[PDB]
Amino acid sequence: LSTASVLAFERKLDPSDALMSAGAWAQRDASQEWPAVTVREKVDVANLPSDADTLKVRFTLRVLGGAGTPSACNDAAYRDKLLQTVATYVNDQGFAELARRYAHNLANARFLWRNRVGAEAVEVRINHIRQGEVARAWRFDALAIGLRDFKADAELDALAELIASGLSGSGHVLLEVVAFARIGDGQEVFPSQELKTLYSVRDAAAIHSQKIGNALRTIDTWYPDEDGLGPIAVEPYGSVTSQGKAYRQPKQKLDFYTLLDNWVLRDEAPAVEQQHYVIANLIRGGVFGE
Amino acid sequence: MDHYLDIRLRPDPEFPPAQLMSVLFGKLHQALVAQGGDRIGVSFPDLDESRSRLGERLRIHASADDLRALLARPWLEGLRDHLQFGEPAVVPHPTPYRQVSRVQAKSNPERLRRRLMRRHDLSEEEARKRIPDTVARALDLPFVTLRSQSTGQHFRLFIRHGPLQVTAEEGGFTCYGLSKGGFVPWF
Repeated sequence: LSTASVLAFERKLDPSDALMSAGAWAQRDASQEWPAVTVREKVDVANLPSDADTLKVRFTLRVLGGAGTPSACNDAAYRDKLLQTVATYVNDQGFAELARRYAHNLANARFLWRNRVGAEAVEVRINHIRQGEVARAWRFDALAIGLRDFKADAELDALAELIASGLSGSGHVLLEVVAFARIGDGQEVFPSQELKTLYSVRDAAAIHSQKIGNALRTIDTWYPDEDGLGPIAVEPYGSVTSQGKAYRQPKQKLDFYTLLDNWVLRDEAPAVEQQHYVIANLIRGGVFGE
Repeated sequence: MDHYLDIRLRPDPEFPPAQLMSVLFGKLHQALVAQGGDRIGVSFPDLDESRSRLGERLRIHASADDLRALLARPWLEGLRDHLQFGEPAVVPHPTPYRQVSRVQAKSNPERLRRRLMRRHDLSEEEARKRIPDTVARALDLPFVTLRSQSTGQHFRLFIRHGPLQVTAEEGGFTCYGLSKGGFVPWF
């Protein structure tokens, strides 16, 4: 029972572009009508309006579900085996751990790459849009919440439960995340550079969807060796661009491909950490096989 | 400096080491000059000329009362998430003599020609001929990448490290940490 030369898994939890604007903390109560920040030239640079001390970022998130369900598979036996393994894993334990990690990541400002640097107050607001109506909202503090430590909270647990349900396919889930970071008047934002050209949509600065989903998927915390760096964006071969080092090398047994091949062909269930990493990769999706 | 504060920049995936160190130094700059104090200075203990880096940690040499308000200040704090910071510890009695300073110069002939023509009211050709190709000079030492309103891309930071000496002359330092003409404790 060999593998399929063609294998692909559609990504799940795919967010959209994040629009950016500027305003004052006093106007946080009614963000409506906040003027946007337009890119300007000096290279290209983007600065907040003449009188604006707080930056605002708004992005939506959808939960499709069926992570384990493969999109395309050459062999039927492999697809059935994968679906069976996924059902068994879900029955044994639910995705509540991944959902909890995602909830913490969304609550904190880990997503912001350069905007978080030099932020005195970062307030995140995650709403829930169901049938076009805001069913339930949540407001957290990225600064108060530990960046390198995971703490339990009623709101975080509720969000993790909602995410787990959406992933399991209970119902459509839409979450509108809006962050407000205090930087300073006339400060310089660090939007996503384009191939100096700054990324701008509708004459408004924004961050790439993939660039946001990369940080949002920082669920890989089971690496063999930890130097205190913290969570690393889930990527094959545990590659890191900034650090320039790739953890979880293929020589070891922690490799995603090796773990999946063993747990599929030999039915060898690896440690809970390895299983979590494998499920995270399957949720993120990609191209495997040949 | 009766109290030494060691700020160790913890590795982070979201930001690179150069950008992280640059942001830390910039944030500390406003947290010290604006905060006041008679002597404010920092040194790079990890400084190495092989990698041409600025070091993975910094040591701020200041008095006890000065550090009491410096660490307590919100501006100098709040970055404990990406940086591991401890408490003041008495520095060892033996210390070397080193003075860290900054070099201020312009490497663009156009800026010099403009500055010259804007004083004596000269012509364009008069300012161009007066600025030769031998007036462009810059430090070749390791310069960290700092991106700010000065330059869109990463701008070099000119940092001069004083040679190790025996006699160490202390004294009041600059507001931004520039060399005031005296060495600092090396330990």
